[PDB]
Amino acid sequence: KPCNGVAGVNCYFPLQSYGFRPTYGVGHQPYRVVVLSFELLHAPATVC
Amino acid sequence: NLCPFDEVFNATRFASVYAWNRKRISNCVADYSVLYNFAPFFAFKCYGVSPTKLNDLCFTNVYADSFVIRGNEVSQIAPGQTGNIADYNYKLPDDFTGCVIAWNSNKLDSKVGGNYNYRYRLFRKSNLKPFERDISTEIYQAGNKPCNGVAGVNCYFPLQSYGFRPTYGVGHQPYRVVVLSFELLHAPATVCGPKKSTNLVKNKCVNFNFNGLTGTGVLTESNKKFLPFQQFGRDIADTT
Amino acid sequence: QVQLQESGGGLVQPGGSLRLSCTASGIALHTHATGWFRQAPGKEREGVSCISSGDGTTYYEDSVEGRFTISRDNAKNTVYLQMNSLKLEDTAVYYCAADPGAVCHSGSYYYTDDDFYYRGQGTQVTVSS
Amino acid sequence: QVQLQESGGGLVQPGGSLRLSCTASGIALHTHATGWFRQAPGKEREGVSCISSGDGTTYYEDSVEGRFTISRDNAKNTVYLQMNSLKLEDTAVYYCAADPGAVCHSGSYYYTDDDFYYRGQGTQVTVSS
Amino acid sequence: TQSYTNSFTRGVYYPDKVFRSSVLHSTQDLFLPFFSNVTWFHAISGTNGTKRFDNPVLPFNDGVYFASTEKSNIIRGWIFGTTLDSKTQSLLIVNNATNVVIKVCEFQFCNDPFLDVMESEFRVYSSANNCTFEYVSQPFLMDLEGKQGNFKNLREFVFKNIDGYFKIYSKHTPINLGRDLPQGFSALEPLVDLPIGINITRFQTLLALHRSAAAYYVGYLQPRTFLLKYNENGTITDAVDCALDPLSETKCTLKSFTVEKGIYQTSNFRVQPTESIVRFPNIT
Ligand SMILES: *[C@@H]1O[C@H](CO)[C@@H](O)[C@H](O)[C@H]1NC(C)=O
Repeated sequence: KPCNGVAGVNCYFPLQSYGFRPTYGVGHQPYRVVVLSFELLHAPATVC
Repeated sequence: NLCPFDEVFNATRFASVYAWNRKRISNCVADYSVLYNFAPFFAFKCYGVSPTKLNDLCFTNVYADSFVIRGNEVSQIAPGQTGNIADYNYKLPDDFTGCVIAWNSNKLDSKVGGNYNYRYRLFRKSNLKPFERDISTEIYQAGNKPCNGVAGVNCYFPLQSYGFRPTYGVGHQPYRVVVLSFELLHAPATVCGPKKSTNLVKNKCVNFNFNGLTGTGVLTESNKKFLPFQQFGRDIADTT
Repeated sequence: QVQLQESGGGLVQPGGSLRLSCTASGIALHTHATGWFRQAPGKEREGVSCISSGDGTTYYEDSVEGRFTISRDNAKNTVYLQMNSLKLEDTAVYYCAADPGAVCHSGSYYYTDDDFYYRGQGTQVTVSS
Repeated sequence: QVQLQESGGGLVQPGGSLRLSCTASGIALHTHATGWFRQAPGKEREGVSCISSGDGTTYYEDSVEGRFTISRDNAKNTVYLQMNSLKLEDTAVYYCAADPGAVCHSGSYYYTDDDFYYRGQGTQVTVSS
Repeated sequence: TQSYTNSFTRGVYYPDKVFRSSVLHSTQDLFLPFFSNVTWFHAISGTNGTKRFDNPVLPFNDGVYFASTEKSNIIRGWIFGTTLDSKTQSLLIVNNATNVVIKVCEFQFCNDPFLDVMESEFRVYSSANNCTFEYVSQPFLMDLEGKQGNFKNLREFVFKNIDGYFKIYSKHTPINLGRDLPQGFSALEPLVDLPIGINITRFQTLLALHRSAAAYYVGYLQPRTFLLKYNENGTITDAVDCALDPLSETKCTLKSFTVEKGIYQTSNFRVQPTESIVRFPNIT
C-alpha cells in the first residue's frame, strides 16, 4: 500500500520510544554509553 | 503431481471428538491460497507460516483433520492448555505449529429437534498422551462401590452428548474446527516440495548448480554415454 | 437405558411442606441440567424449576417464585425440590427430567419448551382438606 | 497522530462468547506492549490482559484466568481479546492501550498501574437476561 | 551343511555414482576380499513335516555379500533386525510373483516358515503395531528362464547399512556352466537406497520351505582397499586387492596395473609391543 498518507496499516512512523519506569530491573534499566574510537599510526598526531 | 484439498477439508458429517478422522498427504503442490472459497471462516490463524509464503516452502509430511465442538471451548485447542475439554478429549503438543481454523457452524450443525450425533468424553482415569484417541466405552469408577453393573450409583457413563438448538445464542453455539498440522524434518528425501528450477543455457560461461554441486564454466553437448545409474562425471585429480 | 427415579409426594395439608427427590441412575449430575415439570388433570404440562450444569443458576416460573426451592447434591447424585406454603391449586403430578449441557436459559431459549431427552415416571402431590 | 480503534461489544448473553479487536493506525504491533483495561460504573478501572513486545508472554488477572484469551495478529496489526463463558459481573467498557517497551512484568513492575502512553475510546459490553 | 569354499574374484561393486573412463582408481571401502572363504548353508528336502533346522541366525557384521543359483524361485525373502521381537523394529523384503514389498516395523512372533511338503502359504507374522514406510516398487529378482540344461541364472547381492541408509547392489549373470562358483569377473549394479535408520545386528533368510553343493552363499565384508580398472566405456573390467600378496601391494603402491622387472620399496615393517609393564615405587 502506498504511504503518501501519514498513518494507517503498512505505513508506520520511523522513530520509536521506550520507557524507563524506576521499578524496572536491570533488563531495560538505562545505561549511558560513551565510545572513544581511536586512530593510531605514524602521522601528525595531536593528542598525547 | 497435485492433490485436491477441497474434498479433504469437508465431510458429509463431521465425526465426534472421541473418535476423529485424520488424513496424511504428501508428494503434491503445497498450494494453500485456493481454500478461501471452499470453506467459510473469519480468522485463518496460520501461526507458523505466512499464507503467501506457502507456495515456495517445502514440506515433508502434513496432517489434515476436522472435528466439531462447542463454542465455549474454541481457544482450548491450543498448546499449553488444560481442562476437562482438552486433557481427556484432544490436546495439542506444546511445540505445535500449523493452521487452525474455527467457524461458527449453526446452519449445518444444528437441528430444531436437537442434534445428538456429537459425542465427547468427560470421565476417564488419567490424562492421555498427546495425539492419542480413546474410543473405549467402559463405566468409570467414581465411587467406593465396585462398578460391575451396567449403570447405577457411583458409576457414571463417560460418553456425554451435546444438546444443540438454533434457539441458543453464542458460547453454546456449535463450532467446527479444521486443523492443518505441519512438521519439518528429514530422511525420506523424496517428499520435498517446491524446489523446482528451470532455464538451462548452453555454450556460455555461466554458473551452474546440479543437485548439490556448484561450479563455473561453459556447458556443451558431448558424444559420451553413461550407465543409467551413473550421475556425475570425473577424471584425474577429482574434477567434475 | 438410563432411568430417573422420583420419591416423595402424597397427601399434604395446605400450608405444609414437602421435599421431592429425583435420582439419576445412569448419568451423573453437575454435567446435565435437571428441570421439574408438573401436570394437572385437564391442563397442559408446565415447568417448575431448573439448575444449570456448572455451579447452578436457579430459575423459577412466575407462579412458583418465593415459595419453591431447588437444590442439588453430587454426593448422593440427587436433585431436591422443596415445597413450602402449598396452595389448593398445586394438586398435580411432578416429573423430573434431564438434558445435557446448560439447556436452561442459554441465549434466546428458555426451558418452557419440553424437549428434554431423559424423562421419568413422576409422583403425585395432592393438597386437600 | 496515533489512534487506537476498538470493535466489538454489545448485548451478549451470559455463557456466551465474543471477540473484541483493537487496531493501531499510526504505530505498529510486535514492538509495543498492548493491554486491556475494563471499567464499570461504581468502581475503578482494572486491567484484563497484556502482550509484550517480542513473541509475547500472555499475562492474565486473577478474576479472568482460564476464561479469557488474548492473541496478536501482525498480518492485520490487530490484537484480539476472546472472552468466553461470561458471568453477570462482566458488564463493563473495555479500553485497549499500547505502551513502549516490554512493560508488562519486567523486573518488579507490573501493568496494574495504568500509565500507558496510548489510549482508546473503548467499547461497552453488557450481559443481561 | 557348514562347508567352506573360496571365492575367486567376486564381491565388488561401484562405490559411487561418478563416471570414470580409461583410468585406474584406488578406493578404500568395505569389500569382500579376494580368495576369501565362505560358508555353504543348504536347505534339506524335509519329506516329513516336523523340523529341518536348515535356517539359522547369522552374526551380520559390517555388511553381507549374498549369492544364489537355482532354476526355481525357492529363495524369496530376507528379514533383518537386532532383536526380532515385540519391542524393536525389524525390516522385511518379500518378493511377490511380480512385485516386492519392503515393510519395516515390529514383528511379534515368527515361529517358522510354513512347511507343507504353491498358492498362498506364507503367513509368518500375526500382529503388526504402528509403523510407516511400506515401500513397493519394481521387483528385484527378474526371472531369467533357463533351458536345454546346464544354464541357470546366478543372482549376486551385497547388503550394506551405513549412516542410516540401507543399500542393495545386485546383478543377474545368466552364465554359470557346470561350476557353481565359476571363473570370471563381474561388477554389481546398484539398485535401491532405502533410508530407515535402524541398526542391524541379526538377520534371517526366508525360504519356500515346503520341500526342496548348497546353491546358497553368504560372505562377510571388511574395509579393504581396492584398485579398479575403468575402461573407456563406463564399466569396471578388472580389480586388484591391496592386502593379498606382496605383488598386490606393489601394484597398489605403484598405482598402475602391470609391473616391470626390478625392486620396489612398498611399505614398512615394524615390531609391535607384546606387553605393557608398569613399574611404580613401593609406597603404601
Ligand atoms: C563401448 O560402447 C560402444 C558404443 O555403444 C559399444 O558398442 C561397445 O560395447 C563398448 N566397447 C568396449 C567395451 O570396448
